[PDB]
This record gives sequence, structure tokens and C-alpha cells, in this order.
Amino acid sequence: QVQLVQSGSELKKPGASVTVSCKASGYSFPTHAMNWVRQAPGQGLEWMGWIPTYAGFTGRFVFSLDTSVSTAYQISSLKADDTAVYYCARGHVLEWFQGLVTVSS
Amino acid sequence: VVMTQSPLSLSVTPGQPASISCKSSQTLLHSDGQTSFYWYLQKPGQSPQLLIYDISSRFSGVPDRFSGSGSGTDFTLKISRVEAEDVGVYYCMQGTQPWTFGQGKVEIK
Amino acid sequence: RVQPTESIVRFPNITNLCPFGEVFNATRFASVYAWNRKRISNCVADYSVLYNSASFSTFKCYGVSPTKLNDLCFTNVYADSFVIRGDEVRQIAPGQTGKIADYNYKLPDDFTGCVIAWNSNNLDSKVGGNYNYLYRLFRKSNLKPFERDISTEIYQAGSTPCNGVEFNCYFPLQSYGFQPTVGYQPYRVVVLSFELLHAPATVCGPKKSTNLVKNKCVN
Ligand SMILES: *[C@@H]1O[C@H](CO)[C@@H](O)[C@H](O)[C@H]1NC(C)=O
Ligand SMILES: *[C@@H]1O[C@H](CO)[C@@H](O)[C@H](O)[C@H]1NC(C)=O
Repeated sequence: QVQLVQSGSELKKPGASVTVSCKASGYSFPTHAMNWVRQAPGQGLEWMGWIPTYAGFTGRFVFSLDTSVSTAYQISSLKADDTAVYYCARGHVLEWFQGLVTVSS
Repeated sequence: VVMTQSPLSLSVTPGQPASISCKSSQTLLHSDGQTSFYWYLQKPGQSPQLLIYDISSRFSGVPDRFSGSGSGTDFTLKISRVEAEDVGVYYCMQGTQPWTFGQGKVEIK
Repeated sequence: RVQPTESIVRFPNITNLCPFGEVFNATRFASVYAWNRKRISNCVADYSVLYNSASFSTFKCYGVSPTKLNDLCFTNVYADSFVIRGDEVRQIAPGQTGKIADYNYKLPDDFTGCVIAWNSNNLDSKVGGNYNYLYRLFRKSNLKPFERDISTEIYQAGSTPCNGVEFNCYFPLQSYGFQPTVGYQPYRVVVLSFELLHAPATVCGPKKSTNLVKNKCVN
């Protein structure tokens, strides 16, 4: 039930922007309460945002969100914190959570 | 005060119950403006599911083995039994206290 | 007459799961002002699960019996989902006299379906203060079946001269179904409306058995 689907990992050396994605089954609606976290490098999960607002950090992040199966995706530089930092969650049905990013080689 | 938790590591026998407590500064808030308390659980770099606990009531989610003395700012989860290696790290979440915050038991032995 | 010796069970070739749980396991429900009327189509509906759920306090059918349903193919099924207060749970019914059906959700008197509701006071409830669910006090038409009246304005309901600016003409900001406590309990009502073969059908249970012979006395 309402399983979330992610993509493969994104590997980049330069401080280029990156985009990630999340897909799921469903019907259209006015409700928009999907969100994102990061696994911070030596911390637990941390939330960046939910509805298109930001937690206590610089808004270098993008809330590319839509209705139905929200075409959820996003950062401008990736100059910090690359440790699989985009987990998708859907607080609509069963509070399902699932999740990616790296700077290496 | 800061969603800090008891450093339980390996002190659980494979056939025994276990419990983990954490501390908040207050008790009646959530992200949607209602009362809530949340828990997550995993050992490996996999995806934990989110379990909802109220300020006056018990839950079930994907897993069934939950109880817990969420009695005050000191909120305790009761693990009815740890089935040997079926272990994971536990985190507390509060809508108004970083949403997810904590230190994470570790293993069975 | 000649007794049939065989039978034909001919159902549409439907392979989908029929996600009623995306209506029933929702974290958010609409207030009595509006409902989503989610459309369910093209699925192998099984109403056994909803009927026998231990989570429901009521399951009232007006049209198709609760013991049937799986045997009928409908063109569409619609789910009208909203939060209602305990004292009004039965008042959306054809006995539309209690001042909810006529300002808020109105069930048709010829409704073909079933109404589902349950006590849910660990969700949508508060320790105190107001909450997210309001109500409608007047309409002056007493509504049409399935009408969603969401127009909020100062209105001279009391025939008192509230000429734009406000008295008994104010907004129906009732704060229902949560008041830390019947008459303050939320019930998450889901109404399932059914379309009784007005097009090729798309919603029904897991049955099939035929060779389509058409040359035998059959059922
Ligand atoms: C189901 O599929 C068979 C062919 O496999 C077809 O003959 C039948 O008509 C289909 N069901 C309906 C109601 O059309
Ligand atoms: C709602 O979720 C529960 C699992 O918590 C499941 O057993 C139940 O069948 C779901 N309800 C519906 C209508 O599918």
C-alpha cells in the first residue's frame, strides 16, 4: 500500500545542481502533504521541508511538487552534505517512508 | 528537552523485552497542530516506517509489537520482545521539538 | 418447460486491486463543507473487507444489500468522505430533518449505496480550543442531493439587516467533532454511491466461468 519509488544514486564531483525523484500510485486531490529528509552524515534523519516551506536552513532546495502522484523531485549546488540526502515520505496513507546522493571517485 | 534518548546498545537477551526512553521539553504538539509523538525503526541502511503515538493512546503500524509509557516529557517505548536479530535503531519525532531528532538501541549481541 | 443444464458467468477482464484503502486509511478528511467524491472505476471490487471491518461502527445500506455487492458490476462507484459529529451521524440519511442534510451533506432519498462511519477520537480530536471542522447553519433551499455548498459570506439568515457588514447572520463557525470529550466526537463518514448499469460496467468481484456456447439451455 502507497509504496514510494526512488531512482539510482547521483555521483558528482563539481558543485553542480542535482535532481532526484519519487513516484507512487494514487488518485488526484487538493491535499499536498508529501515531504523529504536527509540522512545527515553522522546524525539521524533530518527534514528539509514538507509543504513548500523550509526548516531552519538556507533555501537552496527546491520543492518541485504536484497533485496526484506528485511528481516530486532538488538542489542548486550540492557543495555540502551528499550522504544519501533525499528520502521521500507520504503523510497521506499509513505514514509511508522510503529512500541516493554522493561526491566521490 | 532536546529529544535525547537512552543509549541502549546490546543489553537485551534474544528472548527478552526491552525499553527505550527519550526526553522532550513539552508534551502536546504535532506538525498538523494536533497532539502527536512518532517513532521509526531500522538496523541497516534501509527504510523504517513511521509509527504514530498519541498523548493519551497506544498504536500499531506496520509492526504490532508496541506499547509504551509516553507519560510526560520522558516518553518511553516498550518493546514487548526483541526477537533475537530482528533489531534496529529507534528514533523519536516531534512536530515542534527539528521534527526528527535523536541518537538511535544498536544490536542483540 | 426445460430445465437449464449449464450456466454462464461472464465478467469483464479486470485485473486491478480496487484501492478502497486509499479512501479509508487517509490521514486527512474533509469537513462537512466538502468532500472529494473520489471516483473508483476499472477494478476488482471486494466489499467483504469493508463490510466485515472491525473498525466500523456503522454500515448502513439503502439500495444494494450489504450481503451482495460483490456480485454486481457497476459503472462507477463514488466515495464521499468527510468528518461529521456524533449527534448528526444518522442525520444525513433520507430522514433529512435534523438540520445537517439540508445545510451540509445530503444523501439522496433514492440512494443506491451504503454509508460507512466510525468512532475516531484518537485522530481529529483535541485537548482543547477549536479545530478544523465547521458546519452550515442556513442555505435557504435546503440543498440538492450531493450538493457542496462552500460559500461563506455574511448573510441575512435571520432577516436582520447585515448589509454586507454583520446579530444571527454571521459565518457558521461551529467547531464540531473534536471538542475534548457524543456531540464532539468525529466519525469520518464515507458514502459509497453506486451507478446501476448506465454504461458498460467496470467495478465488481473475482468471478468468471463460461465458454459462451449460446446453444444450450443455460442460466
Ligand atoms: C473476458 O475475456 C474473454 C476472452 O478471454 C472474452 O470472450 C469475454 O467476453 C471477456 N469478458 C467480457 C464481459 O467481455
Ligand atoms: C486500512 O489499513 C489496515 C492496516 O493498518 C488494513 O488491514 C485495512 O484493510 C485497510 N483498509 C481498507 C479499506 O483497505
